[PDB]
Amino acid sequence: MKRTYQPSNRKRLNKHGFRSRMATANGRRVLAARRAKGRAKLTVSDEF
Amino acid sequence: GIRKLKPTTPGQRHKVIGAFDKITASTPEKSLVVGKKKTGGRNNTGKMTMRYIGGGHKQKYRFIDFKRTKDGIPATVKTIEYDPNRSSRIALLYYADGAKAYIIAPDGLEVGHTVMSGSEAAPEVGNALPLANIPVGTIIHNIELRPGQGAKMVRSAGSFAQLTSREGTYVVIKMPSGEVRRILSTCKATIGSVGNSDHALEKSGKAGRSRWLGRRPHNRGVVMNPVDHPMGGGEGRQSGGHPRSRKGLYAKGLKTRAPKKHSSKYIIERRK
RNA sequence: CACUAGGGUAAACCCGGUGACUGGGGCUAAGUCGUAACAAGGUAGCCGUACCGGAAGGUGCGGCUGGAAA
RNA sequence: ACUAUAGCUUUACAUUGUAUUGGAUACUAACUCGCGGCGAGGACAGUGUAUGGUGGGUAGUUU
RNA sequence: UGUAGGUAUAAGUAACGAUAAAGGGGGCGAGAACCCCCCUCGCCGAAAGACCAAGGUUUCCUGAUCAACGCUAAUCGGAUCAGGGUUAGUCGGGGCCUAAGGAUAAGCCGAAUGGCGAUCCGAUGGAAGAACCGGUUAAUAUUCCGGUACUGAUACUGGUGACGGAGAAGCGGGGCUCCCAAGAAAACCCGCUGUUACCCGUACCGUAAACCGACACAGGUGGUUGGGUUGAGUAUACUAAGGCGCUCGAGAGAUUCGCGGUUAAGGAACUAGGCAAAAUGGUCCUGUAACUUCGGGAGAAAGGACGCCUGUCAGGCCGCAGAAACCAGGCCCAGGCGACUGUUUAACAAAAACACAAGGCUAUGCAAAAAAGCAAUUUGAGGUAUAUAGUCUGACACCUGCCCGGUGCUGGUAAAAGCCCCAGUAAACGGCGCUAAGGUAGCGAAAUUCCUUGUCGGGUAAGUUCCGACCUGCACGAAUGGUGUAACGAUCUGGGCACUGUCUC
RNA sequence: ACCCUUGGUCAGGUUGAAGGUUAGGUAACACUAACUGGAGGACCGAAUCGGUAAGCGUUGAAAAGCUUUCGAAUGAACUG
Ligand SMILES: [K+]
Ligand SMILES: [K+]
Ligand SMILES: [K+]
Ligand SMILES: [K+]
Ligand SMILES: [K+]
Ligand SMILES: [K+]
Ligand SMILES: [K+]
Ligand SMILES: [K+]
Ligand SMILES: [K+]
Ligand SMILES: [Mg+2]
Ligand SMILES: [Mg+2]
Ligand SMILES: [Mg+2]
Ligand SMILES: [Mg+2]
Ligand SMILES: [Mg+2]
Ligand SMILES: [Mg+2]
Ligand SMILES: [Mg+2]
Ligand SMILES: [Mg+2]
Ligand SMILES: [Mg+2]
Ligand SMILES: [Mg+2]
Ligand SMILES: [Mg+2]
Ligand SMILES: [Mg+2]
Ligand SMILES: [Mg+2]
Ligand SMILES: [Mg+2]
Ligand SMILES: [Mg+2]
Ligand SMILES: [Mg+2]
Ligand SMILES: [Mg+2]
Ligand SMILES: [Mg+2]
Ligand SMILES: [Mg+2]
Ligand SMILES: [Mg+2]
Ligand SMILES: [Mg+2]
Ligand SMILES: [Mg+2]
Ligand SMILES: [Mg+2]
Ligand SMILES: [Mg+2]
Ligand SMILES: [Mg+2]
Ligand SMILES: [Mg+2]
Ligand SMILES: [Mg+2]
Ligand SMILES: [Mg+2]
Ligand SMILES: [Mg+2]
Ligand SMILES: [Mg+2]
Ligand SMILES: [Mg+2]
Ligand SMILES: [Mg+2]
Ligand SMILES: [Mg+2]
Ligand SMILES: [Mg+2]
Ligand SMILES: [Mg+2]
Ligand SMILES: [Mg+2]
Ligand SMILES: [Mg+2]
Ligand code: NA
Ligand code: NA
Ligand code: NA
Repeated sequence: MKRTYQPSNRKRLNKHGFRSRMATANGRRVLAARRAKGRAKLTVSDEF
Repeated sequence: GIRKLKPTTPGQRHKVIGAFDKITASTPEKSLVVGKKKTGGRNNTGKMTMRYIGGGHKQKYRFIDFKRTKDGIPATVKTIEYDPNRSSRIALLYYADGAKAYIIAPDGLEVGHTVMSGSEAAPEVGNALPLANIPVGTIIHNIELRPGQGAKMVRSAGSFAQLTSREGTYVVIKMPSGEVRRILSTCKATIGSVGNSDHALEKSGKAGRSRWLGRRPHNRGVVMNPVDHPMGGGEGRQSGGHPRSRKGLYAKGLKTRAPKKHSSKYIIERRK
């Protein structure tokens, strides 16, 4: 059967990418919280 | 005219469509058309503000000259054409100046005729005149509300209005709805009634034709749950109480025109 | 091996019968309810058509005199 | 059911002026709308404050 | 039913993941059912063969290794380690253009954060400036090489673009026609002899053991191609090319289960119910009823022929059987509901529920009513009363009675609304027993009837179900529509024929 | 789930609407017969989409499947 995750790199970057996060005040809030926690993977842009 | 379909299928048993007997051309004028995008009833925030809209055949918009400001320039009627955007047909005009325009096709206007706009124009079918220049008792359509703003009033297929009398700066006009009201005598109107009066005799026959025309199914309120509609709920069928909308607005005889609207000073008799 | 009377099969037709139940009609008496027509029969009568009434009937529209009174 | 409330509606004050004959009529200059200054309205309308109605549309609860 | 770690019990038990299948001979090795080579056998073959895209990311090739991983072992591997491997002026992309949408300018709105708002961004579309043939690697090739070519740079304001659907057609030897539901934008493009050729991708998997499903998982995954015989066919059966035998085996052949085959005589006696199975099935030629909205019903039903050889449909030949296997409608009579094709409870309900074409009522004269939003603004609609919106009814036919009393709806205080009163409105909600009116037509033991298996008739040997009637309708009834209705239904329900392991058993 | 923009897909067979032409017919239209035509939320049926009925599975191969059967299959279709 069809499962919930149907991968698309363009959609992944458009939805959760670094520039998508920086475009909004709440996205920058997410980035600041992740930096404060010390995540090695800031966004899905860091992954490969 | 109309064409009644023979009952070869159940979806065609009750189908009546137009005969398309007035159309003289099949291709629109390229410089006067543009592709039109659809809304699903969604506004600029993306939320569906109007229901039962969606899909349908792709359409192109035709530029209709509702203003007719080329006063004194004669024009020749070239073609009568189908317009997907309105119930009436449209007419292509060639001005002696070399311009082109589309107008609402009045009843009785034939390919090869001449039309004109402005005060000096003869009051013939298809001509656009200020109401001060139209003889009293003439059947008219495409009536301006403010001078220079373009025709707004009588535009649907088969509809017409009548100039009953004039009273100085205002004339008195009887509307398709039966309202009698005063219109500034500097506003423009076109002589004749809108064509395609057999448009009201057409029957879709099946649900697919409504889908082609771009309508989506409409659900009754009594077959919903109370959380969705005030008229929903109950075990088995129930009447739903007093008819009202999702926001509780009564649907039988409650008036919604603003009681202090200024235009009511120009409305002599009312009828809806 | 054809030909065929006769046999079986199916259908469909025609001719008859019977059937829970359900409708007119004729005749005889006269129980019941009214008085529609015959006199201008007490709202002149009748013809066609439509609607309606426990029933004769009533009313609308057009027609006729096979109607008085005038 | 109790109590509120969005919305709708009424009136007063502000925005808000002039003249005639007060209670209406008229005016244009506030204000509103249309066409590209001109036209159409007009002290109304809309908006703010206050106020009386209405209000399972929404909410908090009781039973 | 406390938490972490460790170890037990069930137990050497369930299970080792599609019943497409394996046998032998050699090789290598300490070790072989499984690795390598050969022969034979079997499976797919509109695929289980060959390609493009998404997605993955070195899984590709070679040498070492067999600890762990591989549902067994392994000398093998998509495993571990190391080395190697992807070559473009012409292929794909990007560079150029715009769609939905997004970000913005001038401006608008707004406690803040901000929300809007026409140029720019943005392909899934439009342009691209431009080839093939052959050979070659362990692993790349239109990229490397040999020919053959071509393309781009460089030094001597009206037209096009630019657009739909459907159908015909060009042993022996493209346009055309028809139709209504009327079929993007912008760039662009028209008219008015050398010397060079940049950047990114290129391996490998890709109906899958490499993607999405925790797995080397019987599922899901867009596009192209897809030989021969048979056929109407891309169905079906067999089979080339190519690819596979599905990563546990060997014996044995109890009970029992799963998937299949046959069955005397009977033939629905089974069961809630013919559930399941059986039966029907092709082409051509005859022949087709009630009813009907005149289209249908209809492939109704019911019959006949069919192979091979010879001769211009007849004569002959063979078999139990000539539609030959595979493939391939069961039919009829009569009811309820819903006109019909559709939609729905992803994962126990597909229906009589929803929708529907169509009817009515009500609102709305245009900054329309109405819907979102604090607002700006947007939808409605760039439509204009033959239009838009709210609401009920639900094709069609014949129709749709009485009530305005009740409840809704419409009219005529702070510093006038209302309320009253009167009038109206039932295809408004609602009612149809002292009253506002006391149920018209049509139906009726009904998807409604408690009593109740009501009573009578039919059907059966026997009928609480079914069909036709009756009417004291517990408690039908006219747009929360009444009564019918051809056609339609993986609907509910009754009776027949065919047929049968459903049953006697 | 619904919508918006831009693309793609639907073997094969059957039926035979409008319209047209030709004969008759009429004052003229109508109207009859043949040929043609190829419409349709039309029919049968692969791909495909869905999920009727039964069997199986129920520490499953699968946190919803498989086999047979069955609905739709030019459209209110399916799909990137
Ligand atoms: K509806
Ligand atoms: K409610
Ligand atoms: K006469
Ligand atoms: K316990
Ligand atoms: K390759
Ligand atoms: K037997
Ligand atoms: K029995
Ligand atoms: K019954
Ligand atoms: K698919
Ligand atoms: Mg419900
Ligand atoms: Mg009830
Ligand atoms: Mg008498
Ligand atoms: Mg008398
Ligand atoms: Mg009477
Ligand atoms: Mg509450
Ligand atoms: Mg609390
Ligand atoms: Mg426990
Ligand atoms: Mg045990
Ligand atoms: Mg297991
Ligand atoms: Mg076992
Ligand atoms: Mg393959
Ligand atoms: Mg390898
Ligand atoms: Mg090795
Ligand atoms: Mg092992
Ligand atoms: Mg390796
Ligand atoms: Mg651009
Ligand atoms: Mg290769
Ligand atoms: Mg798999
Ligand atoms: Mg193909
Ligand atoms: Mg083939
Ligand atoms: Mg096949
Ligand atoms: Mg037997
Ligand atoms: Mg029994
Ligand atoms: Mg069965
Ligand atoms: Mg149905
Ligand atoms: Mg259906
Ligand atoms: Mg379910
Ligand atoms: Mg189900
Ligand atoms: Mg209904
Ligand atoms: Mg109904
Ligand atoms: Mg029974
Ligand atoms: Mg009965
Ligand atoms: Mg009713
Ligand atoms: Mg169909
Ligand atoms: Mg299929
Ligand atoms: Mg089919
Ligand atoms: Na590929
Ligand atoms: Na890739
Ligand atoms: Na059977």
